[PDB]
Amino acid sequence: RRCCLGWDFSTQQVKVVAVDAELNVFYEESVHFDRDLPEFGTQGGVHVHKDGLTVTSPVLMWVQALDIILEKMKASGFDFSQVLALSGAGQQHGSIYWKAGAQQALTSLSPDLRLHQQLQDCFSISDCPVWMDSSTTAQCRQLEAAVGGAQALSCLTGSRAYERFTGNQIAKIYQQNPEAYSHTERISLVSSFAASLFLGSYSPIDYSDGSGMNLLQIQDKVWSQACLGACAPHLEEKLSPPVPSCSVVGAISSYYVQRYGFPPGCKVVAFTGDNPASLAGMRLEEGDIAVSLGTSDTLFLWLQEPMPALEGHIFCNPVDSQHYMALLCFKNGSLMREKIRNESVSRSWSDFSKALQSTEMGNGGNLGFYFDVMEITPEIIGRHRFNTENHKVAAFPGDVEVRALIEGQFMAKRIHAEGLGYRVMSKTKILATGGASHNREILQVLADVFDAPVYVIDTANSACVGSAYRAFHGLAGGTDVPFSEVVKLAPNPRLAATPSPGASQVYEALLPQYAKLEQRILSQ
Ligand SMILES: O=C(CO)[C@@H](O)[C@H](O)CF
Repeated sequence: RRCCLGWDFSTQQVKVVAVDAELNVFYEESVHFDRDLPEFGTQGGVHVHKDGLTVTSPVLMWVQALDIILEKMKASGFDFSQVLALSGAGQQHGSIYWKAGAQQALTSLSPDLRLHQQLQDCFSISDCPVWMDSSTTAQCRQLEAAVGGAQALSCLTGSRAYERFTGNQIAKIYQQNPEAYSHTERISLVSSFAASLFLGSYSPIDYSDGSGMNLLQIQDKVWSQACLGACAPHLEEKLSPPVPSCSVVGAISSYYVQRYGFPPGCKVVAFTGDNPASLAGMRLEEGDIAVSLGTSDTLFLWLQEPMPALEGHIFCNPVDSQHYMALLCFKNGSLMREKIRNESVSRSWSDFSKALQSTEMGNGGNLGFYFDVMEITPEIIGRHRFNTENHKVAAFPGDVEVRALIEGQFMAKRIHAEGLGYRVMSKTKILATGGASHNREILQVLADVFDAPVYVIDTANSACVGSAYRAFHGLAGGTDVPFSEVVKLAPNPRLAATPSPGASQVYEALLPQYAKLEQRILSQ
């Protein structure tokens, strides 16, 4: 049983899966930060600072967690001699600042000691900013002004300036702690930091996670000189050139060979971000989209031809370096669905389903926008309801309300995805995951709106699994072969719904009416 390992250096834990060559997951293990390393005093794996905006994690907690998990695997009897290759994912945006002289410690690791003990003094910043940090608003505004505005930055990097994006965090560290910045020889993302631990030398950053920094020119796949210069000095030499995601960055360090019994030929495939790795785990191809339903709803799009905007995030594609992917986040998700269920259908998901069954596609032309909290895609708040003559109304009947919510939420996902360059194709598959993916009637509206089949998939280990798939892709030929042909044998998702007859005719007319009403609300 030969295998690849798929790692996930996440906010709350370090996780690993072992996938065999038939692409079956046969082993999983994890180390949970608060529970297993309580000495760091984290909550949710992070430290929220007094200001309520600065959010960090101690770098050495992530190092120590890797030591614990490898020893936990050993103690369970995991056969490391069977590992042909490995890759992994990192929580996006988060950064590691390596102190001058740290690569000498990485390259001289002794198998008799743990990583934590040997890399103890290798970091110029002990508390790493993570994806939850929102303390860099001034750096965001300065970065945008320096390059010609929010739209100019997005065209260049796939996103306007976001507080959590790495370049804004590097700028804040350079401004507030210039001494630590001057003593930093290398800056890694969580993904490339974790790859560096397995190599025993610095890994480059990949194109895909490299796209979550407001630094990489996504088109030319080179660092933007204007973005680098607007954040901190000598930054390019600290980052090193970025590489295609399907790159063998080196063999595993002899440290792991001697300490754990990994074979010396075990290959380390470039790590990537957790969202890009989940896209690989979900096996999205051209024309596909995944809908992650939850407290926030997240759209994962494949993009051949990107159109960066003031909303969403375009990244270089992890499984096809010539194309792209995008994330679109919706703040009004499951709480909004639960509130409408409670108000209109007697707190019953069954009556919620029956309201969708008992109403026609297009809802008689009744359209609704439901934003009890300020929405981000787009920036609107309030509930806004319109009847078949496009007149604003105060309320709908209960059943109409349920369909207006579900049908509007899915039409918005389609409209905002097309704003970034996405187009439904004859090959299109829609993948759905999360709480609301357990409701057939909700998934039917989704199938009708996009005029494409919907499949349900469990994604709890999507980043791990996607990483093991990418490791297998590197062994099966890398850039010489399509990722999709390597993973064709992986488990297929179950088909949940297919568009009803006439759905295309209904939504071809209704989608432009919904988009016009959205623009009407934004302007007024
Ligand atoms: O900030 C995010 C995406 O831009 C998150 O999904 C982090 O990757 C979670 F770790």
